[PDB]
Amino acid sequence: VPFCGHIKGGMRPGKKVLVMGIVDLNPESFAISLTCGDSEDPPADVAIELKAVFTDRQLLRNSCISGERGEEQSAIPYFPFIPDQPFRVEILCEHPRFRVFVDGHQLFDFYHRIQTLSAIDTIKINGDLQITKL
Repeated sequence: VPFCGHIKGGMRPGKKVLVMGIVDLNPESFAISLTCGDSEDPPADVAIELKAVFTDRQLLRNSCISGERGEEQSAIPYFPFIPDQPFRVEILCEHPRFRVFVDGHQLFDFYHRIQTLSAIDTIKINGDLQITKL
């Protein structure tokens, strides 16, 4: 059962989504996604999915439109999440892309695949973490 939070008005240039939480002691993974609506059984389209996989220390990004996954991106300077450690994730919506910050610094960009930004009105979170803010 994933957490779903509504984002009134959806995304738009300049809007920033903030997620703060604490990684579990022996995490396997977690995901933070912005989606269109919060439907689960017909999964709602995912504009951007941030998936932290601890075994490989990878932070994978992708989208899902009509069930089709896009190109998976993984390039990062370092894996920012540490077991049992607090983290801050901020997703800034810019015209051509989302710019993602972790603990206050830009880590990567994710260019828009789902073009109607206002339809991206849901934040979905699930996995091995405890959400503390937003």
